[PDB]
Amino acid sequence: GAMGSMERASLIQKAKLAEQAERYEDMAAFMKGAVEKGEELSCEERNLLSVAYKNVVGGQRAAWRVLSSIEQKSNEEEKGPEVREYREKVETELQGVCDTVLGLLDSHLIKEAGDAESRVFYLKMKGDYYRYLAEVATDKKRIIDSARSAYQEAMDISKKEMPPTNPIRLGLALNFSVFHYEIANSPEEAISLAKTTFDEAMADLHTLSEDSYKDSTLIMQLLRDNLTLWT
Amino acid sequence: GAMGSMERASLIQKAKLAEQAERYEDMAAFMKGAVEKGEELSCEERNLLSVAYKNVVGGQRAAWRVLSSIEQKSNEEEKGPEVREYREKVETELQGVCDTVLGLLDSHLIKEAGDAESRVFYLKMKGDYYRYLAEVATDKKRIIDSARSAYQEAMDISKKEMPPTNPIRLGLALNFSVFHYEIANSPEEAISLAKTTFDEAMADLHTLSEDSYKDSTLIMQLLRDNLTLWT
Ligand SMILES: C=CC(C)(C)OC[C@H]1O[C@H](O[C@@H]2C3=C([C@H](C)CNC(=O)C4CC4)C[C@H](O)[C@]3(C)/C=C3/[C@@H](COC)CC[C@H]3[C@@H](C)[C@H]2O)[C@H](O)[C@@H](O)[C@@H]1O
Ligand SMILES: C=CC(C)(C)OC[C@H]1O[C@H](O[C@@H]2C3=C([C@H](C)CNC(=O)C4CC4)C[C@H](O)[C@]3(C)/C=C3/[C@@H](COC)CC[C@H]3[C@@H](C)[C@H]2O)[C@H](O)[C@@H](O)[C@@H]1O
Ligand SMILES: [Cl-]
Ligand SMILES: [Cl-]
Ligand code: NA
Ligand code: NA
Ligand code: NA
Ligand code: NA
Repeated sequence: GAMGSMERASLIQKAKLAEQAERYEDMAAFMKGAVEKGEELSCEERNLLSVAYKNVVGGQRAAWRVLSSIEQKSNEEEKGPEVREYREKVETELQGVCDTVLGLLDSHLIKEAGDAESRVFYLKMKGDYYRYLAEVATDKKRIIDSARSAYQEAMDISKKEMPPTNPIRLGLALNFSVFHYEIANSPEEAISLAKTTFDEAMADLHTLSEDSYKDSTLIMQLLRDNLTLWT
Repeated sequence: GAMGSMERASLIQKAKLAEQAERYEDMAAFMKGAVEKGEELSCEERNLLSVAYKNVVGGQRAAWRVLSSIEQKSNEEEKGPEVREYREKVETELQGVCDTVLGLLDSHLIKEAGDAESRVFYLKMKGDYYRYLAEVATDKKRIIDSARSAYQEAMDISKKEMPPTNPIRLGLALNFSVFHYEIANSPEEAISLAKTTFDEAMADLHTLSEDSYKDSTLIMQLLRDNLTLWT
């Protein structure tokens, strides 16, 4: 790989610089290089990995949605193949990034993660990137099943090993509920998961750390925001 | 080039789609392909070209400024070569984009542009991209002279052939005044140019078209904003 000649510590340092400069493609490349050094990632390093790729795919998803919207309208004046072609171009790029992330998770990170915090983190990521693949799929069924199984394994571990207000547990439940509502045609499951997650976190807030209070209350607010939209 | 197999009209269509999707790197590549078909660009097509590359280089400049700021602080604890290396990486990418734009202007567009509107537009772009090169240069003098000479030729034509409220004339004067203030160590020239430009546009506003009123009043407001900051 192009990062093979750079020190692991230098890759981490440059990932943090790329984050400050909002250079997320660079940031992802540095963190991919770090993962490929073969050592486990720390808590801080996992966050760098997830933020980098979340921002890269987030821009691709937003662009794909704009183009798909134009395409669907155009099939409601004929203007030729260009809209479809360019949507397909963005879609292929998006799929390539998802495949890259899923490859890192499957080749390096999930196998070696034993602590609940790392294992749930990586399984959530796996569910997230299969979900992004599902959004553009038309073996959609197989991709949806892959996302569900990854989220479900993460859920089983998080409920057994983490308190209800743990930010990773909360963010996993948020995204799994969105999967149910938006992807899997299961709005009732989505609502039930979001409500039980929120309610159980409320009663646990008297154990929540000052250092994670900001993250967890934010995610709790996103759960409430979705419940208000869905009900 | 990679766009050589695509119809000119398809490249223009996809540039407009890329703009709607905020995919400016794609947008620039499509417009570069269009320019390389060898035909002159229309007014609308020139705007697509300039917006695409302005957004690409704008993100590079913002990232370069963040990294340079970190670098300059670090030379006020030693942390090794990484900040300099990554700043150099972004800088080289930025210079490559500027060189690409300047190459398109010099190989295709400036020679064939005879109408005042196209010729002033392209000469302004030439000044702009030399200015972006000057911001990171440490043959800085030669680059600064190249920007000044391009802006000056554009200024001479615009005052001879365009009314004072023409948006291209106004935007050229805005950017040349910023060049004087920020690049060329000539704040008094910057202030004088901005003030005479603003004053002469005010007295011409009774000829300004309804269709260009929005563009010109916007640029006039930017001139006033700079005058307020500078005085
Ligand atoms: C490594 C350095 C950097 C700067 C990149 O870290 C970024 C953040 O990383 C931790 O937050 C993570 C985190 C957040 C929280 C919600 C950000 N909170 C706020 O906006 C509060 C208002 C102030 C969103 C991210 O996408 C990130 C890394 C991702 C996930 C997500 C990861 O699923 C695989 C599960 C939940 C959340 C969990 C993992 C959260 O714990 C820190 O705690 C935060 O301070 C910090 O901003
Ligand atoms: C081709 C399609 C697209 C959508 C890309 O066009 C974009 C714009 O292109 C023309 O505006 C150009 C223009 C603008 C104006 C100021 C945008 N105005 C507003 O925000 C008003 C509040 C509503 C900034 C750009 O960077 C662009 C293309 C660039 C320049 C600049 C080019 O130096 C080489 C000189 C001035 C300005 C001149 C050239 C202006 O005329 C239109 O008139 C605008 O409607 C339109 O938004
Ligand atoms: Cl395409
Ligand atoms: Cl680097
Ligand atoms: Na090493
Ligand atoms: Na077409
Ligand atoms: Na043709
Ligand atoms: Na270092």
